[PDB]
Amino acid sequence: MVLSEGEWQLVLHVWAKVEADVAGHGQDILIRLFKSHPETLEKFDRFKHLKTEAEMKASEDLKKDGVTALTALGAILKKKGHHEAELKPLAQSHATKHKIPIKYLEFISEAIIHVLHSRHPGNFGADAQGAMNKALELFRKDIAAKYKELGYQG
Ligand code: HEM
Repeated sequence: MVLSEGEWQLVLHVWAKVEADVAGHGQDILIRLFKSHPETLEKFDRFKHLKTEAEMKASEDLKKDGVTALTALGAILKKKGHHEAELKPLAQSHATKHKIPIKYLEFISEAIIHVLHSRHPGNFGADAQGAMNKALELFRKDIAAKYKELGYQG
């Protein structure tokens, strides 16, 4: 699959707004993920013990991981599909060290779309959401292919 330049522009336009507050979006996205799919929280040994949203909002460790995740995703999106080099180390750590199934990448993709829809209605209309979904689908498809090559695929 391949996105058009127009689709990439819609993706990068809303991402530019996300970059105005990376830490804030990072918290919102991870917390959305953990509330919608509690099982994903078990993968984060640092704060698997958090019980409530209030505790999650106060966690500096969660906020830092959110920034790290979004910054890595932003770098990938900015490559507009030419992200082979960026995906290699990410695929290896998440497949071999963290053991993150593709299902969880789908879950976080859903959280990203939910938060952008909530915080940026003016720049996340139907066409923009479709472009973002297409970009995330491409990311998941390529990461899944790498998982397979690495011996994980799951
Ligand atoms: C948007 C997709 C994601 C991106 C771009 C991303 C990016 C990153 C980055 C850059 C790191 C630090 C370097 C590394 O270990 O590779 C990291 C660590 C990690 N990621 Fe992801 N990640 C994503 C999704 C997920 C998901 C869905 C989970 C599991 C629910 C997850 C769990 C972890 C864990 C457990 C760590 C290690 C944290 C620690 O113990 O310090 N990641 N991720």
